[PDB]
Formats: sequence, C-alpha cells, structure tokens
Amino acid sequence: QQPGTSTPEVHPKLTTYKCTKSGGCVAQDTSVVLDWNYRWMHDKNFNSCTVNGGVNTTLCPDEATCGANCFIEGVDYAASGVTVSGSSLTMNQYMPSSSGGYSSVSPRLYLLGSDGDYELLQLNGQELSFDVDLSTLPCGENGALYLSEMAANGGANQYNTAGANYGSGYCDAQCPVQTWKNGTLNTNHSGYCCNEMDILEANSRANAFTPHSCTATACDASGCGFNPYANGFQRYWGPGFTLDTSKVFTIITQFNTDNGLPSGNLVSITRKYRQNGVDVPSAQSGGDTISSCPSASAYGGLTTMGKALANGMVLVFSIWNDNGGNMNWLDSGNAGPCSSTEGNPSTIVANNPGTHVIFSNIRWGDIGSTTGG
Ligand SMILES: *[C@@H]1O[C@H](CO)[C@@H](O[C@@H]2O[C@H](CO)[C@@H](O[C@@H]3O[C@H](CO)[C@@H](O)[C@H](O)[C@@H]3O)[C@H](O)[C@H]2NC(C)=O)[C@H](O)[C@H]1NC(C)=O
Ligand SMILES: *[C@@H]1O[C@H](CO)[C@@H](O)[C@H](O)[C@H]1NC(C)=O
Repeated sequence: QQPGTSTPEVHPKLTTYKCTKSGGCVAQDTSVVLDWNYRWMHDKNFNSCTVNGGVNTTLCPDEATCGANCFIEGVDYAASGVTVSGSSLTMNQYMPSSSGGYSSVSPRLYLLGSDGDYELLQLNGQELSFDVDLSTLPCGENGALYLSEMAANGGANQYNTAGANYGSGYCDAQCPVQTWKNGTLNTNHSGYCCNEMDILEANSRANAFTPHSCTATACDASGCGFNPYANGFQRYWGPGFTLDTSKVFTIITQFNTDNGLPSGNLVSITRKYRQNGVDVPSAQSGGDTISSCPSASAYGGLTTMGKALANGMVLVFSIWNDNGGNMNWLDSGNAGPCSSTEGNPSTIVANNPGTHVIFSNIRWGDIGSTTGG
C-alpha cells in the first residue's frame, strides 16, 4: 500500500479527447493503469503480502500493519498484454509462455488522469464514441469497454498510498468480494457493488451493451442488455454483415436525458454505428435504443444509472473468457451463432491465440460533437 521501488510503475499514455459543440475537442493527458490484483506485492525483505488471492496473514493481520509492511510493484505492460500508441490501445487475451505454451494474461485497465486519480467520465446527457477492432476475437471471447462508479482516488487512504496508480478499488455490478475492498483490506470479506455501464461486451460474432443500476446495497447483476441477434436481427452483426466486424468500425453510445442537459434524468441509451464513412443503419427501425429496463426496476432503474453516469465513472478496458460458461450468454443460443462448446478457452488458445481487441479514438462529450462531419 506503498509504491514499490523495484519495478517503477509507468502508465502508458493513451490519447483521449473531450468534445464540446462550440469549443471542439480538447485532448486529455490520460493514461491506462493495470488492475490492483494483477500486481505483485511484497515485504521490505521481498516476502510477498499476497498468497493465492488472499493476503499473507503473517504480514497483514491489520490494515495498519499491512499499510506499513507492504509494497505493491509496477508492471511490464507489454508483458501484461497491453500495448499503446497514440490514441490506440491493443489488448491481448494471451501472451507467450517461457514454458512453451501461452499464459492467459487477461488485462483489466482503467483510464487514469494526470493527477494520479482516475479520470471520471460524466456521461449523463452526453455521448462516448470509439473505434474498435474485434476481427480477431472469436466465440467465447469478451472484448469489453465499460464504466464503473469507483472512487476516483481508487480508495486510497492513510494506510494505502498506492491507490489508483496501481488500479486500486475495483467494483462492478456483480459485487465482487475483492481482497482489498476499495483500498482497504476486506476483513469482512464483503462484496463491492457499484453502478456499471457496459458499452461494449463483444466479439466478432455477437455483442451487447448493458446498464446495471444499483442501490447502495446490491445491483441488478444481469441488466437489460441489448444484443441485436437476441432481438431478432441475426445477420446484422458479424463478418460481412450490415456492420462488418472483420474491419474496424465506430461505436457511438448516447445517453439521452429528458431535459436535454446533463442536469436531467436519463431516459434512453441510443447506439449508433459508423463504418466506411457512412452511418450504419440501426438493427431495429427507429434506432437501437434502450428505454425500458425492467430488471433494474428494483434499483430505481435506468434513472440511477443516469445519476451515476452524471456523478462520473471510471473507464474500464478488459478482455477475457470464462472456463465455466464459454461466454455462451453473449454469443450463443438465441444470443448468437456459436456452439455451446465452441466458446471454450481450450479451443480458443488452440485455434486463436493472440486473439486481441484494439480500442482507439476514445472521445466523449456533448451529443453529436464526438464523431466528425
Ligand atoms: C508471510 O510472510 C512471512 C514473513 O514475511 C513469510 O515467511 C518467511 O519466509 C521466508 C522464506 O520462506 C523465510 O526466510 C528465511 O528466514 C530465516 C530467518 O529469517 C533464514 O535463516 C533463512 O535463510 C531464510 O532467509 C522467513 O524466515 C519467513 N518469516 C517468517 C516470519 O515466517 C511467508 O512467505 C508468508 N507466509 C506463508 C505461509 O506463505
Ligand atoms: C473508497 O475509499 C475512499 C477513500 O478512502 C472513500 O472516500 C470512498 O468512500 C470509499 N468507497 C466508497 C464506497 O465510498
């Protein structure tokens, strides 16, 4: 909980822009930081403080004790699957193993600001657009760009001076019990819930954008997702399809409010695509929009999402697969064209190692002001 001196932590800078209707786009000095749990933490004598996703009780009985004795280290970002250049960020599901195979480095990054706190994105009544390359992501792979209402300082406190510069304080709508819940040891082994907007969870075969609203207590773990295949338009998204996933494309997510201003109440989430210089038509007539969100209705639904988006959330980038489900909920069944088995990590690392997602040209701001005439 003090920054280690062995591996200096240098955050790779990723060029992002905030855009106004009248003032145009202004560049931000944003970087990316890899998640807390991916890091090695040790003693002053190089005895580790972590052991198997759980602290080493000999060294962290206390949180005061653990603040004093422990030092969390920097990261080889290229080794971790992360490579960055200009506005572009490439994330690799796998990296070569010295022992001959492929290690499954599964990066989770956050958008960090100049001050060393997370760059909070206020998106109620606002839009966020980026370009993506998911051509090399097959079934069962999750290239993900989302937001979470995590603390901007990552939860840093008197006993944790590392904080967001080391990816501290992750939370999501699945309320995960982290070994450090918001910057401090989870002695209680509690779960950390917070509102989570998923802009993209996708591969070249299927995709979904999901809002998950939360009370302070709990979350709508499975939100009111929007998958075009699952809504009937099965040959809309895919290689060669209306939106060609084999080439780069542009994703615009628009958070529409009743009064038109960030001050208002969130009433819809509209998704628009552009590729090959042209607006790609919506799957459903009159727009790919989320108005109704029944699942969230026990959590003040879709309105509380707008309040968290208005407060400002943390930008998260990720790529992963699950050994349990094969991501079948995303790309299989009536949600996509993949087999129940096809999505299994075994088949992936065999057939598509170095499957990777490329996020680029992230911009956010006034609606209509982030895309280009
Ligand atoms: C929790 O952390 C404890 C304490 O940092 C770790 O235990 C330590 O492990 C190292 C290496 O296994 C021991 O090193 C040896 O120390 C003795 C005397 O220092 C020396 O004669 C040896 O040549 C070697 O340097 C160290 O003593 C030991 N310390 C204690 C207090 O047990 C440990 O890795 C963690 N616990 C678990 C269960 O993993
Ligand atoms: C996370 O930690 C920060 C600072 O220690 C605290 O301000 C913030 O409230 C904590 N988390 C939550 C749930 O607020």
